[PDB]
Amino acid sequence: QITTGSKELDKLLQGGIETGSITEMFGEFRTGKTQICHTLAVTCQLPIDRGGGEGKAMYIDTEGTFRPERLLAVAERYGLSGSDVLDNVAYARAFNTDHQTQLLYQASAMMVESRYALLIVDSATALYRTDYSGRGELSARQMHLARFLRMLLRLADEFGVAVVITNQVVGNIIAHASTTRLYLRKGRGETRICKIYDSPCLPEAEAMFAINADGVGDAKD
Amino acid sequence: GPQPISRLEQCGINANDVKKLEEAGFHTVEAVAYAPKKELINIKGISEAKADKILAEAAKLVQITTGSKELDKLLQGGIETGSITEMFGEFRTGKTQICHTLAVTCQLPIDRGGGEGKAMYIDTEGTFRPERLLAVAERYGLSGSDVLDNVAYARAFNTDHQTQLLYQASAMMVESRYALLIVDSATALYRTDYSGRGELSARQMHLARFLRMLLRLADEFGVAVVITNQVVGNIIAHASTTRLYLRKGRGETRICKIYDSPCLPEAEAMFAINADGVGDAKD
Amino acid sequence: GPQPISRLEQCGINANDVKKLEEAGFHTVEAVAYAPKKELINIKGISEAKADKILAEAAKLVQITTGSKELDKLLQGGIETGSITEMFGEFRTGKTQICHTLAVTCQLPIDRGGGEGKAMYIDTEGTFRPERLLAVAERYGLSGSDVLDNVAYARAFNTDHQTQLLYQASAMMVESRYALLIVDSATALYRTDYSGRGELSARQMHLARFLRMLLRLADEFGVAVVITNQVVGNIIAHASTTRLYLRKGRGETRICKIYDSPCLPEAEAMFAINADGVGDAKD
Repeated sequence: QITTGSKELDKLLQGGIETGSITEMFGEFRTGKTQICHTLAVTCQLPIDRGGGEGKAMYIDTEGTFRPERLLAVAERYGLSGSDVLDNVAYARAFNTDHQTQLLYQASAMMVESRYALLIVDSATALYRTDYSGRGELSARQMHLARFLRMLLRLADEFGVAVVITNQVVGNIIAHASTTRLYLRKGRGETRICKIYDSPCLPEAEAMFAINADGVGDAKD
Repeated sequence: GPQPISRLEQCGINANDVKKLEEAGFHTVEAVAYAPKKELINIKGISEAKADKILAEAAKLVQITTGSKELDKLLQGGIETGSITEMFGEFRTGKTQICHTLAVTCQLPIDRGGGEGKAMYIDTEGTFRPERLLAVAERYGLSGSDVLDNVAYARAFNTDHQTQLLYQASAMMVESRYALLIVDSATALYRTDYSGRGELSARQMHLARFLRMLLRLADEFGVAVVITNQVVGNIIAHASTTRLYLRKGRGETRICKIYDSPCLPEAEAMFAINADGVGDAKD
Repeated sequence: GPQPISRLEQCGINANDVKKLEEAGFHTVEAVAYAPKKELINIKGISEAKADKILAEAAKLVQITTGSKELDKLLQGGIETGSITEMFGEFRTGKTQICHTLAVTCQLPIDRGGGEGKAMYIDTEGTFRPERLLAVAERYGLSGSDVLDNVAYARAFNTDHQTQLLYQASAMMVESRYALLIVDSATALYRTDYSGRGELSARQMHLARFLRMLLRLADEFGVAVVITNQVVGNIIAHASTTRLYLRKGRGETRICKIYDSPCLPEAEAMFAINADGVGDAKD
């Protein structure tokens, strides 16, 4: 399992994020999502005995919120080489769903070509909403979203990777495709609350977590 | 004795309506001869006149070891063949491994705390593997391969597909003696499908008919029914004939309480989870 | 680079049909190399074959001081360029004097709490004066009279007039670097122009179109955006790169809270207002 960077959020997840999975983390804006993604992108490169997946992260950025500075701040927390981390977090930025899907044509081929522990498509649902903004586009946007999810699930099952998609509450097949779902909601200061909203195995349960120079860390207070 | 719905078609009901009865959970004349019209009318495409014809035509017609001896001693012998018993519990209580143990041990001689027949294993959650059963079987002295054939496995992603796997149980359980009927994380497909707060009444109705299906099947075939449930509904606390509470004791060692039972003593027992299945704790 | 979208005409789409993309709000190649199929098909008369040709042909081609050092320290240096800040909270709390301060200070070298460019100043409330910029400029050693032209001021009477000033900005911002784009009382016209409570969805989707112009201007040419909101929305929390809450402290003292930030902590700082703009709390 890959560490979220919080042992207590990992204990809510019963050992951390799962290699061979799709995860969706959701609720309001600013509820951990991008900082979880940056933390995972680094920590997945750790030994499995150290709490990683022994492999690279793809980071598909839908939004421009990707930062090498936040990757370096997490790399040095775990004594990882900063510049190798910046290369092992394979960066690609997309303003739209067709380029997001073209980056899954690249990533489903390219993930053969190194050991990857993770793939991130941060804020994926925002591209669907801003590209398929015409209300009537329901069946097409849902089946493009289902195509995208099946490509991510192919990546998860084919490479044994954890796969990460993030959602701001502002389509529902994400809940079916997600192996554990996290309803992340508001906390106090840079602290935040995690709830497991859905898993077929794990119950409804909760944990506090923190956003620091650590990346994501335990909310010891 | 039992009253199977395989008698209904020949009265005049078309086979695909009898299949809609089976796939909705009415596996039996013991579910359609003495039943309210509304329950038949609720089934997809079946009219009120077809419900009338179904009723008129049907009126022409009509203990297993958990692997822990200490938890079985709390159960005064183990899980009762021809009953529903529910275990509900905390995060990482290993509930699938309890189920894989019961799935193996139900095949044993009843005097060993057996059940002398197969298990169904309806899955919701993908925590099953054939390997899980293999490493369990070799403790109890069963053949691991025949144990897979004796633990009829399929996964559902939704409660209709899950109800259809209880149809597969209802048809196929005639071909061998089943001692057990597992639905692993049975409530979880209701939670995936009916997470929308307002849909709780439809979950309760679908789950109530599903709990009845499990009870009819237990009465029809003499199966124990084992259903595993999650601590953060109460319909299962009285649809089950006794309730079991699981908490997070230390390591793979889990505490069970008989949480409610006006017959079996409402006390506690301690058990471990192993590759060999559930066993008694050693310090 | 901010490369003009007009280059697409040399690639295969006809001249006037390429110019539809400027009218829809993309003015560079980089924006449309990263467009989707369906959003181009929302632009007037674009088919699947025109959209594919556009995407393929485009893909072939391709901190500012607030005036308070303590609020700049709270903001981990002050306002970033290529950004969207929303400041909200009670009336008379200083939002327009923070705007007059940022309007001067963005013209400075980044070293002196700067932004290295000219500023747009959209206003809806009419609380701007050229005379306010002068007393702020001389504190920051800027030429106050050039600050009156380096601030491209405009009032809007109504929401789409406010948006049409972003069309003027979108033609302008190709020509040379702007560091800032203020929109004083940005939300107030939506409340005067969609005042019935059933209209709020239309106000929010019109404000989302205005925010998409601000967003694509901020990425396509690098402006900081300063939207100010009156008090006495759920999409705007994600569109803003930080949210700020203001309230009245004692006398001329004002309180700033980081209400919502993606890396800054949600802490509080104490500031003041005088003729020179926003000062620190130095009573």
